[PDB]
Amino acid sequence: GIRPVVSTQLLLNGSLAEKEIVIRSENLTNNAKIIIVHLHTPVEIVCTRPNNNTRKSVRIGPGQTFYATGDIIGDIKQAHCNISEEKWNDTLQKVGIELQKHFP
Amino acid sequence: QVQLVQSGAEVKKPGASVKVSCKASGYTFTGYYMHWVRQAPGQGLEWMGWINPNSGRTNYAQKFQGRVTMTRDTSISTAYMELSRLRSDDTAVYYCARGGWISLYYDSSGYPNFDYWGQGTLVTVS
Amino acid sequence: SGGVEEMKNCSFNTTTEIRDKEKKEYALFYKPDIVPLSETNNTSEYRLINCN
Amino acid sequence: QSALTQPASVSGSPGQSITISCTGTSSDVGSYNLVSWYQQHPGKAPKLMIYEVSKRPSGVSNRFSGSKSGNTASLTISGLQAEDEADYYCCSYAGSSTVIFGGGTKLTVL
Amino acid sequence: LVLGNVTENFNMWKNDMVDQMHEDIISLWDQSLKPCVKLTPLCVTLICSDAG
Ligand SMILES: *[C@@H]1O[C@H](CO)[C@@H](O[C@@H]2O[C@H](CO)[C@@H](O[C@@H]3O[C@H](CO[C@H]4O[C@H](CO[C@H]5O[C@H](CO)[C@@H](O)[C@H](O)[C@@H]5O)[C@@H](O)[C@H](O[C@H]5O[C@H](CO)[C@@H](O)[C@H](O)[C@@H]5O)[C@@H]4O)[C@@H](O)[C@H](O[C@H]4O[C@H](CO)[C@@H](O)[C@H](O)[C@@H]4O[C@H]4O[C@H](CO)[C@@H](O)[C@H](O)[C@@H]4O)[C@@H]3O)[C@H](O)[C@H]2NC(C)=O)[C@H](O)[C@H]1NC(C)=O
Ligand SMILES: *[C@@H]1O[C@H](CO)[C@@H](O[C@@H]2O[C@H](CO)[C@@H](O[C@@H]3O[C@H](CO)[C@@H](O)[C@H](O)[C@@H]3O)[C@H](O)[C@H]2NC(C)=O)[C@H](O)[C@H]1NC(C)=O
Ligand SMILES: *[C@@H]1O[C@H](CO)[C@@H](O[C@@H]2O[C@H](CO)[C@@H](O)[C@H](O)[C@H]2NC(C)=O)[C@H](O)[C@H]1NC(C)=O
Ligand SMILES: *[C@@H]1O[C@H](CO)[C@@H](O[C@@H]2O[C@H](CO)[C@@H](O)[C@H](O)[C@H]2NC(C)=O)[C@H](O)[C@H]1NC(C)=O
Ligand SMILES: *[C@@H]1O[C@H](CO)[C@@H](O)[C@H](O)[C@H]1NC(C)=O
Ligand SMILES: *[C@@H]1O[C@H](CO)[C@@H](O)[C@H](O)[C@H]1NC(C)=O
Ligand SMILES: *[C@@H]1O[C@H](CO)[C@@H](O)[C@H](O)[C@H]1NC(C)=O
Ligand SMILES: *[C@@H]1O[C@H](CO)[C@@H](O)[C@H](O)[C@H]1NC(C)=O
Repeated sequence: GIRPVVSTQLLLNGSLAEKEIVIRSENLTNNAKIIIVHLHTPVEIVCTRPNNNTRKSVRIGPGQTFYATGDIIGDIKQAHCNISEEKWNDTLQKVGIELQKHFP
Repeated sequence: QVQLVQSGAEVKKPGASVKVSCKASGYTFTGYYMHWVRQAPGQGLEWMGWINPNSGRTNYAQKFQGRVTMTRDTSISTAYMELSRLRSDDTAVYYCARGGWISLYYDSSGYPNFDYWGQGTLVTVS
Repeated sequence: SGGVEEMKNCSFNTTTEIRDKEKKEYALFYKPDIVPLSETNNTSEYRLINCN
Repeated sequence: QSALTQPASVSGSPGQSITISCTGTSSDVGSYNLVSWYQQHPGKAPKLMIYEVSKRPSGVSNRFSGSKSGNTASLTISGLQAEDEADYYCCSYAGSSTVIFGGGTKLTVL
Repeated sequence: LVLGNVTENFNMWKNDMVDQMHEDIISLWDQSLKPCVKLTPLCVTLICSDAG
């Protein structure tokens, strides 16, 4: 199973590796190649949002109707994301101790 | 210990406007909500809209839109209610209460955790 | 009646299903989707970002 | 979208348990677990009894117990004394940032 | 060609020829109007009256 997700940084849902953390690259000498870290232990991540009213339907032609943001009921809160602290800390620590094999 | 002080009793006539002020002392009022209730003698409690003193956002209940306005004042730590077009059944007592905690991460406006209440203002008409 | 972090009202007018009349409609567009035109400090006449 | 259903008045001798219940619409009480009770002494401001369906705040002894079942929220008192001559009010979050209050019960000590 | 001495189950309420017939007629009805005229500018208000 291959899930065609779209993400720039911090790879979302997909197959994991085995044994330990693995690092892939092209040359490992120049700075122009994007280096890829494949983990072994997953880290949970959640993202939320405040409320919206509905899809306000605006008609601009014979059948061509679009949906815009309507009202907002309640207070205004900022859409945030949450990651556990110690799991991310020891995951980045494992990334560092395994990346230290290529840099003495 | 924190306290909530309000204004005095008012005697008015229909077709006027009434202003009720509630002042909180002893705690940072900017990080807490403020709710308003009205009590006529004889029946139960009724709920009016809430004010967010950190941003001035208002959301009144049903059958009250357009006639009641709420305004915070962060300089002297007060909250004002201006209610216009009074009727004969508007003779009541008004209470201000402290709602939930403003967290900037989840909508905690509708939480009915009213901990501290005021003495209320007795307004009447004839 | 309050302050929002990143939204603007942006009421405009648009053509209906009949190619005669135009009606006023409102929305709530985000701030990165809204770009001001002209050069002056008149912060009223905004426009959509991908119409350029 | 009226007030919550609640009986007129209750009665009971001291020394036993009295159960009060409030019923409402499924979108009001049956959907969210945000209900609470208020004790109204005649003459001054009321005081909150329990926070959530079952959550005891400080300053009140372990005597009130709250529960929810289906569309009915119940509050139980055990060991009645003479300091309960006050009204009782239910309240619930009704969605869209609006709180719906109840009718009210009066308890008498025989 | 007629079969000799065999029987066969038949069910027309669950058939694949009917669904393929319906989809073929739908797609060929939708295909014949592709290079035709579009009635977009005929949405104008019509000032109608009885003939004299
Ligand atoms: C993503 O992650 C983020 C993490 O960054 C998540 O955000 C966090 O979400 C949680 C909810 O899950 C929030 O918890 C809530 O916090 C409030 C605020 O409590 C703080 O302030 C209290 C007040 O003290 C301040 O103000 C006075 C005023 O003078 C000052 O003098 C003080 O110095 C303080 O500045 C304070 O008492 C609290 O201390 C308590 O907690 C700490 C924790 O470390 C303990 O040590 C203490 O001993 C003490 O126990 C705290 O500092 C809480 O009030 C909330 O609890 C209420 O609500 C519960 C649910 O309704 C209810 O069950 C509780 O009983 C409690 O009830 C309260 O209700 C009313 C609130 O006004 C009052 O009647 C009364 O106060 C009563 O106590 C709740 O715990 C985090 O704050 C929030 N983080 C931030 C930074 O905002 C986010 O949710 C995540 N996103 C997800 C999961 O989607
Ligand atoms: C987030 O915002 C939405 C805005 O739509 C809120 O949904 C709305 O909630 C109200 C609650 O009173 C619904 O009203 C009730 O609907 C029922 C449906 O059976 C009706 O019987 C009642 O008489 C009453 O009208 C309203 O329908 C609903 N909107 C939609 C589109 O379903 C939602 O509650 C908000 N979220 C929170 C947590 O408050
Ligand atoms: C029309 O689009 C062009 C890009 O194709 C805009 O040019 C740049 O847009 C970015 C994004 O806002 C600005 O930060 C730059 O300052 C713009 N100029 C340059 C030289 O890079 C252009 O501004 C757009 N037109 C208008 C009126 O905004
Ligand atoms: C529909 O109305 C139009 C006018 O809006 C009619 O057209 C006119 O017909 C008379 C015939 O006596 C001519 O003298 C006019 O010059 C026409 N006016 C035009 C073309 O603008 C038309 O006849 C009406 N339809 C019917 C069926 O009577
Ligand atoms: C992510 O982690 C959770 C909890 O460990 C697990 O249930 C889920 O299957 C994981 N998803 C992927 C894609 O690994
Ligand atoms: C890339 O790798 C090749 C052979 O592995 C090497 O000759 C070349 O120098 C490398 N490029 C850089 C920029 O180091
Ligand atoms: C928008 O279109 C309507 C169409 O009737 C017009 O009356 C109005 O002047 C236009 N402009 C604005 C700013 O509303
Ligand atoms: C019926 O089936 C048998 C098969 O053994 C065949 O020999 C016979 O000719 C069939 N009868 C007819 C009328 O075709």
